[PDB]
Amino acid sequence: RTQTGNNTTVNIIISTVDYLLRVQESISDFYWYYSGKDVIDEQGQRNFSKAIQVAKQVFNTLTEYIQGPCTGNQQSLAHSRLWDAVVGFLHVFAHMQMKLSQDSSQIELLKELMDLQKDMVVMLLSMLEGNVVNGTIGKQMVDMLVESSNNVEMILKFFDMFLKLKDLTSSDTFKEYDPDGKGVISKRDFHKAMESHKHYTQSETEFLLSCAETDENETLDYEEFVKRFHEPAKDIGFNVA
Repeated sequence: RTQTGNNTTVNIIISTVDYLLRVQESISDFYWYYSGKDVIDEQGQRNFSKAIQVAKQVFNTLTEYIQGPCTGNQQSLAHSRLWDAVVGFLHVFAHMQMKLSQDSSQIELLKELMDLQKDMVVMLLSMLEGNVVNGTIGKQMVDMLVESSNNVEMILKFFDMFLKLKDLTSSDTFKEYDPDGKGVISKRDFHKAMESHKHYTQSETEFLLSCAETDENETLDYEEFVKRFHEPAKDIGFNVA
């Protein structure tokens, strides 16, 4: 951050944030390109993967900068342009989590993207390390959250839904719908089990049905379904909480 001995000092910590802001804008523009299109081709799915990997590495670098309660770097990031990058990634996550999850051909992209979300939340926690009551970093982060309230609301609804999925699958109704251990459960069976759950609204029901993938036998593997959707939901939700 500060080369004390040198005559001229360059803030590598802030240059990292500048590159993060540029790669965020690139990812956001590429998302805006693919949002209208129903399907993402192989080339686009590869470009997303490479960009997400780069952003993940940058987030890890920033986390390594700010951990070890390095207060100077914490304040530098707090007053830098990090907040715009984070608020853009929040929008990207909030909309891609509902776009990709519907289609079963971008599960790997969804995994990479929710890993990027985990790293961003980890960086936010590392910023919040060594906090004080009524701190400036807390003020900045709450202002960011207020700005991105809609995106965080959508993300939190997504996580609450896929965390209640576990209780739904642990319900006795589902246990008697699947007395045997195969678990390969029909689409209508899952739909009526959800209707019996009484914890899922109508819109939640259509979203689960859309995100639910079935074979030609019209029967679904709930074990793998709940794995894929619950486990990232669980860990990212824990970090957000």
